[PDB]
Amino acid sequence: GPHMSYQVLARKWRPQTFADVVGQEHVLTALANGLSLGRIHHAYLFSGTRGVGKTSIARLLAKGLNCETGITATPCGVCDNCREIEQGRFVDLIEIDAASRTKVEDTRDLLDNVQYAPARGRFKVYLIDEVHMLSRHSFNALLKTLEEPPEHVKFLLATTDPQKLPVTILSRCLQFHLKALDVEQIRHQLEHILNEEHIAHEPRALQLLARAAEGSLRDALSLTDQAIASGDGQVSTQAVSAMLGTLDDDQALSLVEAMVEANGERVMALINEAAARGIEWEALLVEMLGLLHRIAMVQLSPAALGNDMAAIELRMRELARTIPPTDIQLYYQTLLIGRKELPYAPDRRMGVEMTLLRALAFHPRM
Amino acid sequence: GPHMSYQVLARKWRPQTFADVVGQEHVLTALANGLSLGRIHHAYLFSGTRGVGKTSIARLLAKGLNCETGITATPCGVCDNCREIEQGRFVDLIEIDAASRTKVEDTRDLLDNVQYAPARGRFKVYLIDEVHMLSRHSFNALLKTLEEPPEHVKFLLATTDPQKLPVTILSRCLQFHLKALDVEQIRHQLEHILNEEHIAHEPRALQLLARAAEGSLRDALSLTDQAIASGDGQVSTQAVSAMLGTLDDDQALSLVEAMVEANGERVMALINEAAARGIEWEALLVEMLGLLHRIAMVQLSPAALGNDMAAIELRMRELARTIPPTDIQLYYQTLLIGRKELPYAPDRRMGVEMTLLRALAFHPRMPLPEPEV
Amino acid sequence: GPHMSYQVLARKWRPQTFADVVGQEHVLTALANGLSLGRIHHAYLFSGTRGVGKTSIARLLAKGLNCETGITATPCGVCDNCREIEQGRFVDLIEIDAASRTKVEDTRDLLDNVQYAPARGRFKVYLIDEVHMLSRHSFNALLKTLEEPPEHVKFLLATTDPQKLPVTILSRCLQFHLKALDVEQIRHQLEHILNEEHIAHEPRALQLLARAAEGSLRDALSLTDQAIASGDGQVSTQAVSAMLGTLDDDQALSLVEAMVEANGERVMALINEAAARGIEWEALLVEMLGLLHRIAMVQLSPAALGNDMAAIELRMRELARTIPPTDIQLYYQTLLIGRKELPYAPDRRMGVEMTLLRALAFHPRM
Amino acid sequence: GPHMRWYPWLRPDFEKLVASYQAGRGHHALLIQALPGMGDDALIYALSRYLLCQQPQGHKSCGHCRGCQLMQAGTHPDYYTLAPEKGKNTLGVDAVREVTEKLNEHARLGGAKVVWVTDAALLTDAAANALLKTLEEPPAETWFFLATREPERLLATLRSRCRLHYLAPPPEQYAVTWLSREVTMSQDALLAALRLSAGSPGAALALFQGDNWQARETLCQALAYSVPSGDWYSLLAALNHEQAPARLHWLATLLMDALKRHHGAAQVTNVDVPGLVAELANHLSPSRLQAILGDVCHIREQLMSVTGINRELLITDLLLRIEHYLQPGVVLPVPHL
Amino acid sequence: GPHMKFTVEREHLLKPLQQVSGPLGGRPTLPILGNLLLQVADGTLSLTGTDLEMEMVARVALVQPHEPGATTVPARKFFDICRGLPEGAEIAVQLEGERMLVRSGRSRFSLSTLPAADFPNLDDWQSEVEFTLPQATMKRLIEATQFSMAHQDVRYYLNGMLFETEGEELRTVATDGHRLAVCSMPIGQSLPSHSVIVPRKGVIELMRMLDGGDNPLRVQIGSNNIRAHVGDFIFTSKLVDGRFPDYRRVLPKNPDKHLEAGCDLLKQAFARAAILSNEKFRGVRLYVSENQLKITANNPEQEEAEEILDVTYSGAEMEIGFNVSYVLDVLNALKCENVRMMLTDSVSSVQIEDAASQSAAYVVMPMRL
DNA sequence: GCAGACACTACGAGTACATA
DNA sequence: TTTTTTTATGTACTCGTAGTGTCTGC
Ligand SMILES: Nc1ncnc2c1ncn2[C@@H]1O[C@H](COP(=O)(O)OP(=O)(O)O)[C@@H](O)[C@H]1O
Ligand SMILES: Nc1ncnc2c1ncn2[C@@H]1O[C@H](COP(=O)(O)OP(=O)(O)O)[C@@H](O)[C@H]1O
Ligand SMILES: Nc1ncnc2c1ncn2[C@@H]1O[C@H](COP(=O)(O)OP(=O)(O)O)[C@@H](O)[C@H]1O
Ligand code: BEF
Ligand code: BEF
Ligand code: BEF
Ligand SMILES: [Mg+2]
Ligand SMILES: [Mg+2]
Ligand SMILES: [Zn+2]
Ligand SMILES: [Zn+2]
Ligand SMILES: [Zn+2]
Ligand SMILES: [Zn+2]
Repeated sequence: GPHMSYQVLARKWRPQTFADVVGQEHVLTALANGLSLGRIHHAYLFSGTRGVGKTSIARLLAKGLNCETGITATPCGVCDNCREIEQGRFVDLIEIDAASRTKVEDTRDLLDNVQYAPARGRFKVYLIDEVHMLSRHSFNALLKTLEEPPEHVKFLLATTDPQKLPVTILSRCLQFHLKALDVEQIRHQLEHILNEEHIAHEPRALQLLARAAEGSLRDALSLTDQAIASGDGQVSTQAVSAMLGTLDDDQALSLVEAMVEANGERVMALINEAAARGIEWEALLVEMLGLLHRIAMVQLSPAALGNDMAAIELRMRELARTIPPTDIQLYYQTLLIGRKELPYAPDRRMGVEMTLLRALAFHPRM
Repeated sequence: GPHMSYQVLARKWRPQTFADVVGQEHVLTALANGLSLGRIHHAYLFSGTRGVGKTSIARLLAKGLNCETGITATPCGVCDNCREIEQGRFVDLIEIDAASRTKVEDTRDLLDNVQYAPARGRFKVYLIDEVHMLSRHSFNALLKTLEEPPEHVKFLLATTDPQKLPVTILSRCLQFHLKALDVEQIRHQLEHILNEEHIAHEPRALQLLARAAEGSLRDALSLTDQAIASGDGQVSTQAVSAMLGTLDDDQALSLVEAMVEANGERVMALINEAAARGIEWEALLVEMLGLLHRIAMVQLSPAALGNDMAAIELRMRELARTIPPTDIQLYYQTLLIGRKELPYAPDRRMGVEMTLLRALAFHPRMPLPEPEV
Repeated sequence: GPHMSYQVLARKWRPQTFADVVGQEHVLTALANGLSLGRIHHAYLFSGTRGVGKTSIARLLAKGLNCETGITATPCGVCDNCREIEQGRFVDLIEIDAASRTKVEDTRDLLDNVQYAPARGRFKVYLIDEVHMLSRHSFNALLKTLEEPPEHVKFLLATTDPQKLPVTILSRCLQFHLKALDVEQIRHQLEHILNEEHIAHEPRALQLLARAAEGSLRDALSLTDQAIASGDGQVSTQAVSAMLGTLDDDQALSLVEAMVEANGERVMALINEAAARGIEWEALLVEMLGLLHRIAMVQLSPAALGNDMAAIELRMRELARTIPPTDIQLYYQTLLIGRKELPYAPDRRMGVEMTLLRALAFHPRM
Repeated sequence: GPHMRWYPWLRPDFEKLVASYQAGRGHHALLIQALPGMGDDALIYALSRYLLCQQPQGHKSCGHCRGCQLMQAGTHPDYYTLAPEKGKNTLGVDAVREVTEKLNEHARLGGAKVVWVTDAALLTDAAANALLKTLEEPPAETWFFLATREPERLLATLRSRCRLHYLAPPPEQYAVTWLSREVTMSQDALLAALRLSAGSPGAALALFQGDNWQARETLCQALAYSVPSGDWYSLLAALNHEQAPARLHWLATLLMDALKRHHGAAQVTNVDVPGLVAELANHLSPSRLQAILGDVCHIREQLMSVTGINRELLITDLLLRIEHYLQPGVVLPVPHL
Repeated sequence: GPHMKFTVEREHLLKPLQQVSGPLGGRPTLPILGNLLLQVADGTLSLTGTDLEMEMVARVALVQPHEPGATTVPARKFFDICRGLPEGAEIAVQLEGERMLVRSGRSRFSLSTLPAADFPNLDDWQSEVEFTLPQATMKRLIEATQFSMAHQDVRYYLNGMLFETEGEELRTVATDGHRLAVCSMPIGQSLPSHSVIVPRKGVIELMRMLDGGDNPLRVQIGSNNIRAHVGDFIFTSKLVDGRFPDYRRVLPKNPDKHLEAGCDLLKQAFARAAILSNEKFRGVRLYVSENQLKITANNPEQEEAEEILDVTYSGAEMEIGFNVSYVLDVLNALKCENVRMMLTDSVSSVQIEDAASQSAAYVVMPMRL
């Protein structure tokens, strides 16, 4: 049994070689140059937003550090050490789920055993995951070890929130900022993996997944698995559109034109109709934000408009022809605040109603 | 140079002589004069921000007090005690990681063995690092020992936030606050280190590293190591600028100039250029806010620009000569609100663009005209 | 060790007769009258501010009680036991650091040593330092011993925090509370030691040392030793001022002084000095808000100033009397808004500086 | 007592979800975005019944194997539940840590393992972080189930590692038909309850079953008394209870409908009570109505979020501030960016 | 029908009942958890106690004609109701509704019960491997490597023993990343190759269960749990899901430097040197020269200890520093006459084994200061 | 032995304090 | 003349109990 439970894409498609890593070119180049030149450090801190790949990058660094080929920038992936660390049975590599072993007793017990020799590999790599969840005493216990560790031990911290670490911990480590993946990178990676697994898909669906993933490969991959489960083995545009939440109709522009006209009757009728269609309120607010942004953008510079969708942008030119920029700016700010406070509402529909009523109250007479 | 296995820039270049410290003059002079005059207090606490030299200065004092020759402020590099303490595992110095010995059951064991005579040297130097981590009972145990210690025991207390110490502990010992380093000192130290290691460097990259170090030398030196890694073993302006994830002003100065001139087309063009470079959009707002804050600095007082911004100084002054303070207040507030609202924007580029649009549209001197009526 | 100057002023200048303790007349006279007139209690508990003389006065009581020339306030200092108490150790004076012996397994042995007759002196004297750290069971044992104390033993407990002691221990102990030394007494003493130590000095430096002492004479002596260190065996005004400026931590109060004074350069210099020390900026804003709230409360009523802010009482009183309430409310509003906007700033330093610049724009100088 | 009360609107989804597990390609972590009391617990329970069954058939458990018997009895070595401790509305990190440490050992019955959290929105930050990695890469044959009011309310890191299933509430006509079958009361009140429960039939049914309907009627009467006179303080007698957030939400919905009536919206959340909403619309100006609505919802959010807050002080201050807002010539709050 | 006729004698069950009780109901985790199951089968009464992790069953022989079935009762109540009866007692247990009535002469007591369907229990399962182990063999196997278990370490797979069966050999491997112990013994039975990771608690409970060479032990290992039958007692503990590391790649491959010495002399010397060793860093530095072993140690107080041993050494002069506790433990476990040590490099691990028998092996990983 | 005695070490509980 | 306190997690400390190593006259 080759770990059947790995059928989940997020567990099967994690890279095993530096070349397999998508994006993050700066940190990859820095790691490769450090390994090749011999400029090896003892405390790496990969910090970035969630689902970007710092755990996988750290595991690849550990693979490169503990390979029998030597201190190589590209792990072989077939040596005994590489196979063992893939299996997770490698003694010399210690993965600490710091969000669970956050107590200081465990940290002190671990640090009292740093002097001993590694079993097989050259280095005794410490993969401390979710460092920010350690207790303050646990942080302060790490200072002396991180400053001057023995030559056979290396700490590979990996946090999703670097600012919560004490400055004394950030000071001893090489901070690698894992840049959030762009839309194109996510789309290309999703296409590559789906074509590898022979799964039906449409480029538009992949574009929607990449845009709605909010700059994360793990989010995009989880959404892809959700779409696969929903659509019976195919990533179809209609299924992923109904799943993620899309506005194929022009009800967003109608809502904007009703609100900017201070037509509460039309605004509430459109809200009722959209709710009757099971609209996703957050995606709706995002669409209004985009429409208002394009309206202001074309108000500043003529043309340079929603030429992509000519139909609505004509009426958008009318809107930009009438509405003063200050009203557009305040409408956008109020919609954004409503999106921010949408979770803090008894109901999403009620939150959208709050946002639109606040927008109406600015110019209720006109 | 030798650079045996390149044993980290931070660890390799630790100070070894009182003339090698990068300029904590207010504590260096006091320690040298106390050692010269024989006024060797039995307890003193080093405090200050991260990576300034508290532990290094403590090791230097142990060097000076354990030297085979007379007690001097200039320890020799040939002395057996000095060599041992440089390599560690010294007989007299007792490295005590207080964070690993917070429990009073260990401080009592420490106190039980204080009276035994040192094997070598003169003063059994107790170097307690991260003193603020000790438990309350540990501090109270340390109290009477610090008040009247044995004549051959010196206490070397170091921490980062002395205010967490009990006040009587602060009373029993001297206090040395190590100020954060200035930018020029950091730059000179980085130049020295890179020259001694024979690595190509440029003035702008080193100035950027010093600015990003935020006054702590260990941060500067780790950042220099990471920049060496980022380049092909060479420190350059492009490499450091890419690594720090920021733009070298200028571009942001053009951004703010197009903002204050109500040149929305130029604002959009520069945003497109930044997108082509692919810089962090929050970095754009942060740098623009920083430049507006520096212009406010210049507005308050003319002597508010350092050499770091000298490359644009003549330009920057002209900004403070034309923008009324209330207009810069409005600009800073609008950009700050935009940064507040950026994470909830439909897209980060969308949020930055809308922030710039709001900043230029609310411009009092050149507002965006109402379209028709 | 080498050369007599190694003796720390906090140790060498330990008072040896009741005429040497300074500023504690309300306890010295009571002890002298009790010893002379025969009035005596089972136990005497000392308390007060750090470095005021509790342990020194307790040692003086131990000297006085155990001199063969009669129980008297003033010991001769010539005979065997008077010197043995100070130089070397005296058998019948039992000095116990309660912090080192908190567990009941040591106080049990101590009270097993109370039934034995004293060797040299008439009164078996116990001096227990830091009695507020004994364990609860140790406190029970000590109370059991104090319930029926033999006539040949008298206890002496010295502590800094009297509130932690059991009420049943306070009930049987005649507590002597020592007030913090006045600035004039500290200055006169420092001048006395400096003149008698052949150390040059200047009166303004002595006044600065006394003010910075915070009332504890040990703090004054330590700062004196550091001032001698900072320089060449000379207490110069410039060296003392520089050292205090290096060690000063009242950035917030001097900063609000400069802000209300509308001195922008002073505010910027103070921000620079706070940055040099690595002062937490959010903590600085919180402390400033607290100071503004307290000064407003002072304006409402002079009773708002308690003993907690005796060090900065005069400055806050004078800055309350000279400043109208409206400026206080405007500054509080500006600083609160600035703290609200501080996290969303390019960095904490520029954010707090920008808040201060916003505050300075109100009612500026020519 | 309350148990696996299966609901018809779960039928299309359940048959789907089990399919994702029938092929063996299902995600180990399934976060259910379902409104409270709508049926997420029953669906998760049935899914776990299918998963832990040694000899299952089709889309239901056999009910004969020892796993089914142990599951029915409420004790099972391979069925862990993470629920708030009795008397405390939070899920400590200690329970999550104990469960995660137990997951290391094999399943006792030789089958799979199930870890079901009753409500992921009640996770403490420490507990959710302790569950992060366990969610990411669980051992062989390990299944996680999470339920939430709002997925975005969860931690931004935990929600990333989970396939998210959304349970769509039934259309309003279907829901009103179902509740009319379940409860024999007026159509207006039933529709008002469904709209109050955000369209979730289960929450409206629970509202009618409990005393919450009587409390809502009393609050409506108190509002009717207080609107013309401004005696909003009396509302405290109806507002202060262990279920204060629900009554604050009812007041917020009433203000919603008053603003709608001023704007003339065709449909309203409170259709059963037209007199009170008309009185609120005519007596109170929309400008002050918006401020009162915002303050009421802010107080509701504060009361829900921070645990240990005192209901008496918050509700009393809200009522006093509302009364102050009623008086003319008083500045009104503005939403903060 | 409520038959449940239990007819047993008290003294023949008090020791089994105390055995199966063990960690009896004291945990309020589950009401059913704090209970013991009585079952009748094969002419014997099975007493089952389980806390969802460890299961213990006593098979006590019956006396009189019985009535098959099963029901669970409060464990503490049953333990206390038969521990005070004078000497022997004719325990007659009967079912009445949801009640057990226990009678013996003029002594009638009641215990409210629960049906056996609710009690979690393991039925028959296909064993992956089966062992017929002499008690001495397993006792030596566990004893010589029990000290090498990881005590609550981050690596969860190290929290126990690896029972690896290969051919007609059974091996136990225990390590924590600093020490390692391997003990292999023959069985004379063709057994399929398999690997088992039994947790710390399971092996400790198993170790304090077997005694007396008169009752051979029967071990049944499946894919999810391990069961041990000692006489009439049955123990069951779940397995660890992890994968134990390849120990044959942990032992040094080319131990060029050979040392042989007396076990007693080495043990005495190491204890003597450890007298003055560091309190929490009990590590000695050992120099090997031609037929000479110099062991040295010190403390922060600098109370150095030094001793010289006359050994049979083959190799070059060498320095290596290792902790004393692991080596004292290995030497104590190796109740032998000659200890053979294998050394490769001043940075490599040290092997320790019996010089007169190739049945055990130990690895000590040195200290790199 | 040996088991008691004694030594010693670990765990729990009850209490106190810190932090956000 | 009887009335008032928020949580969740962690870190020490001090004490009795509780279980076990070991070893000395028993
Ligand atoms: N740079 C990358 N290259 C390839 N896959 C990636 C990358 N980053 C993330 N992934 C995908 O995301 C999944 C989780 O990645 P992970 O490294 O755990 O992110 P994190 O930094 O948030 O812990 C991986 O299994 C892999 O499929
Ligand atoms: N004043 C200084 N002079 C020279 N190097 C310094 C100085 N301060 C810090 N460093 C560098 O930082 C490294 C560690 O400094 P350290 O003294 O540990 O800072 P900390 O005060 O945080 O413990 C040193 O090895 C040295 O290279
Ligand atoms: N009233 C005083 N008179 C003279 N010296 C004092 C006085 N108070 C404190 N000191 C100085 O401080 C040193 C320590 O004083 P001590 O009485 O131990 O303070 P504490 O109250 O904290 O125990 C003494 O040696 C003495 O030099
Ligand atoms: F989610 Be990752 F470990 F930052
Ligand atoms: F990093 Be230092 F010792 F504060
Ligand atoms: F400094 Be005192 F003896 F508390
Ligand atoms: Mg990770
Ligand atoms: Mg240090
Ligand atoms: Zn390899
Ligand atoms: Zn020297
Ligand atoms: Zn005398
Ligand atoms: Zn079944």
